[PDB]
Amino acid sequence: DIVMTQSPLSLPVTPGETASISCRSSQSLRHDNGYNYLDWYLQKPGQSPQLLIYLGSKRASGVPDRFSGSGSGTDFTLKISRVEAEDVGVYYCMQTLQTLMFTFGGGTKVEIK
Amino acid sequence: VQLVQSGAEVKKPGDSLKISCKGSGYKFATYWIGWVRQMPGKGLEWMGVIYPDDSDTRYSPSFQGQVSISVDKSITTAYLQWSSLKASDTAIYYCARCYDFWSGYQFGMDVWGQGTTVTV
Ligand SMILES: *[C@@H]1O[C@H](CO)[C@@H](O[C@@H]2O[C@H](CO)[C@@H](O[C@@H]3O[C@H](CO)[C@@H](O)[C@H](O)[C@@H]3O)[C@H](O)[C@H]2NC(C)=O)[C@H](O)[C@H]1NC(C)=O
Repeated sequence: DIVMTQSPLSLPVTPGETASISCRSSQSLRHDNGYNYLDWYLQKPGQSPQLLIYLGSKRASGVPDRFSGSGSGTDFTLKISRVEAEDVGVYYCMQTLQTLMFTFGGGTKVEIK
Repeated sequence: VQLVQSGAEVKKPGDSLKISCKGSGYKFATYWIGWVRQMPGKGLEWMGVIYPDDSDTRYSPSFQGQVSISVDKSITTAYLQWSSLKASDTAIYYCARCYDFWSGYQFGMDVWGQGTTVTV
């Protein structure tokens, strides 16, 4: 169901500071095979969206280790300690309903102070 | 482990269409080709997915029958092949190595193309 949480949207932020992102909706989001599926990704200007994976965010690639997360229930977490000046990108989390439904995070992106 | 697509397709409305995305250096037959939309001034939205090995296809209920895609195992290439054009198709599009069938993972998508711009 629906366009899920942006949480936060976007505000001017100063380099090297701290932020986080929260993925939630009314949907049950954790099948009985007991991993949670929340399906994060991120993208710079100039395209190529980036693996931040199912488990309330996770990854298995050389994408900078300033990005990491976990969670429970319907309500899941990814963290941006050291908001580096290059990451003028957009953060997204993705559905779970197979051939049904067609939904992603509401356009959360960096702005600068 | 790489991908390539056609360039921008700028034209007037109505005409029949195709655009291609080719995978290379990787086992193209054996991971699905999933897709995404971005119109000018818009976020992201999901179109569908197709399996290269046998063309099993799960088009999104938001697009089903308003779209067609296919794939060839031999030239490692898949394509949108739409029967006309629409003002509302005017967008940047995408292709990827897909979700599900990972021995575990749902998200999976970790190999990606350069993008294409269909435009009325
Ligand atoms: C095989 O299936 C079982 C049964 O579902 C899986 O068990 C699940 O294991 C995960 C840990 O990887 C548990 O995650 C935790 O969930 C709680 C909320 O329940 C949350 O507070 C924690 O942060 C964490 O996410 C999960 O509880 C558990 N089962 C269920 C039903 O949720 C198991 O992981 C699978 N085994 C393998 C090897 O794949």
